[PDB]
Amino acid sequence: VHLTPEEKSAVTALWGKVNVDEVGGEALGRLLVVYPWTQRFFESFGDLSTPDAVMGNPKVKALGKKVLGAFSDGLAHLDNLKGTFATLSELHCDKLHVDPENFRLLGNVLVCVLAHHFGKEFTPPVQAAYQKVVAGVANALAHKYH
Amino acid sequence: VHLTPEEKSAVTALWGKVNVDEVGGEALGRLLVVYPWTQRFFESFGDLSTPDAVMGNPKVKALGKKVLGAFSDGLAHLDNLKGTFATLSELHCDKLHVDPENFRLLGNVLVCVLAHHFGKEFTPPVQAAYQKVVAGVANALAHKYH
Amino acid sequence: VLSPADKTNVKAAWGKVGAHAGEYGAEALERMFLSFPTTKTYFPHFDLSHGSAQVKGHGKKVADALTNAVAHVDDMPNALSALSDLHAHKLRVDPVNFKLLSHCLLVTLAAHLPAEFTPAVHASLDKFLASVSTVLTSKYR
Amino acid sequence: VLSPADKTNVKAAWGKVGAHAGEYGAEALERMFLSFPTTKTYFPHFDLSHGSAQVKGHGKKVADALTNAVAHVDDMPNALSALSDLHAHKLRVDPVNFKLLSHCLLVTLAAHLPAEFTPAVHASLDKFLASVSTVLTSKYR
Ligand code: HEM
Ligand code: HEM
Ligand code: HEM
Ligand code: HEM
Repeated sequence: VHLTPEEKSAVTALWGKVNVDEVGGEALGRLLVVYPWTQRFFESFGDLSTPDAVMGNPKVKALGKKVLGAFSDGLAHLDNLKGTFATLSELHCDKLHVDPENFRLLGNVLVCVLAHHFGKEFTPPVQAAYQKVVAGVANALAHKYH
Repeated sequence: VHLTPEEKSAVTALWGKVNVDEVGGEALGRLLVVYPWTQRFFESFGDLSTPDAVMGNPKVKALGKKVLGAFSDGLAHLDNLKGTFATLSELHCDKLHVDPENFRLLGNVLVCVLAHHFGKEFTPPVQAAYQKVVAGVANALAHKYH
Repeated sequence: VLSPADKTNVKAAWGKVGAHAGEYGAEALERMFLSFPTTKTYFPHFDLSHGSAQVKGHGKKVADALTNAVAHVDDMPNALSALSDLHAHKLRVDPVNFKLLSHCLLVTLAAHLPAEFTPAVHASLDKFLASVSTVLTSKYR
Repeated sequence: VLSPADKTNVKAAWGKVGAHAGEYGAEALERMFLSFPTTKTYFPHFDLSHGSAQVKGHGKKVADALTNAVAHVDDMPNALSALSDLHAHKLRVDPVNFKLLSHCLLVTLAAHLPAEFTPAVHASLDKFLASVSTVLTSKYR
């Protein structure tokens, strides 16, 4: 199901314009705000009591940056997402017990964040390509459950 | 995540006692009754207007038998469910466009049917083993989406 | 939406559980912990092995909540309001997990009530447990 | 459960869509068909390519339904009752698909309303579309 050359182009062009210090934290922050049960995994992160607290929380932004880097990784290895995500899969599945449905949600949140930030540049074909990516990443990250 | 020897034993002992002419149709019938949108894929099957109509519908029982045979197949190749289910995956995904969430539901329906039919013999460890199986089958059947 | 038939079916299926209610609740929990290991993490103060008095005690409380739902099936949001607050606000239970427990409750009923668990009654029970699950996940904020 | 803030947020976000409502509805459909090809099967009498007058016309009807939901946000089951019957009984739409369209509606709003789509407003909209989806899937039997 993976990307056509045209989709790869669309995806890399847009991703090149992404601020890697902000977008990851924006996505993680929104996950915590929009799907509040996810906060259960972040009891050590301090103040998450309001949308503003969550988005400006430095631990959230820091972790977000790491998440975005994994997506970047993923983008660079679309043909071996399983190997790329093995250690992360062990972590999130074997150690953390995160339900894999949450991997789908985070990926979709990231898609919403890209739409918010690129607006009309984030066309329906461009989103279609990105959905393949986030689906791929989610599936790979869930591998330890399969 | 696959089966321990103890789980394989539990699973094969029980499966040996399954009536292969009835259990498949019972599961498919119940899917159609419990999750009625699934009926959309069976417009040619005739009368599905009541629970009794569905369960005694000969096309449902016939197809059910084929479904059970695929599970049986699966049981015989737990180490290569992907290859075993390739042609079925092409069918259900590329041709039929069945949402893969429905593969999980059918597997769980089959688990409920086994519990109904074996009662106390269908212990929690025995169900645990079977959930691994139906999860495996569902994931393999969905491969064309991944 | 629960039909009159659904309400009748659920009332009748549950009525047959009788004094076994607590036991079946514990059984469903055990089936969930074994089949779906991710759910175990919610109970670190519980020993989750077979015959656990904690799981037993907890099964009774789960059953009591369901019984409360059956008895007030037309007013379930109100009836389980405290519980919905608890599960969303304090416990922060992942909504996916309600589907897992609901499945295991169905499996437990099936294994104990062969006469009652017809396809129609199976469907009513599923809708019932989904409505309960809906209420219990309605309080995220 | 939709909070007063949610209702306010959704009313405000939607209010900014103005004359673009039909267009955004069509856009969301297009995003859904492209990103999630399984959903295309529900529209064999539709040509689903870009600029399709059918998708356009249909986007207007979808938007009208959402607007009806916003205007009657405290009475949504009643307000969308006809539509729930249609989607469950005639159309037999898989409930998973409501999540897909809801996502694409969120993406469409995000792409068009940069000022409005804050994290808080994002959460309100998600809950809103989930409540709509709940009503529209409440009529399986
Ligand atoms: C596409 C989905 C996801 C990706 C790509 C991802 C990626 C990552 C990465 C790169 C780290 C850093 C690991 C390190 O420090 O080496 C991490 C840590 C972590 N993740 Fe995620 N994550 C995802 C989804 C989730 C979700 C949905 C949750 C919770 C609901 C979650 C919970 C955590 C937690 C609690 C940590 C801290 C681990 C630790 O330092 O002990 N992740 N993740
Ligand atoms: C574990 C899940 C499933 C398994 C193992 C399975 C297995 C099978 C098998 C063995 C056949 C016979 C193919 C043949 O004639 O060679 C079949 C056909 C079919 N299945 Fe399934 N199935 C599953 C789930 C589903 C679901 C959930 C649906 C619909 C909601 C579905 C819809 C159909 C339809 C419409 C056919 C007829 C195909 C045709 O003859 O053109 N299947 N399936
Ligand atoms: C139909 C579904 C459910 C019902 C009816 C139910 C009912 C209950 C009840 C009655 C209590 C005790 C509340 C009290 O004593 O005040 C409770 C507590 C609890 N529930 Fe649930 N529950 C359900 C689903 C779940 C699920 C799916 C999970 C996690 C996977 C879960 C995790 C917990 C936890 C961790 C507690 C705290 C137990 C303790 O600390 O002693 N519940 N639930
Ligand atoms: C928020 C979610 C949705 C809303 C508000 C909505 C609204 C509507 C409306 C207003 C109509 C026209 C009814 C009429 O003209 O009487 C309609 C028809 C239809 N809907 Fe939806 N819908 C939603 C979700 C979906 C989804 C997820 C699917 C499938 C994936 C779907 C498939 C259809 C189909 C196939 C028709 C018939 C169109 C035709 O034959 O002209 N709907 N919907």
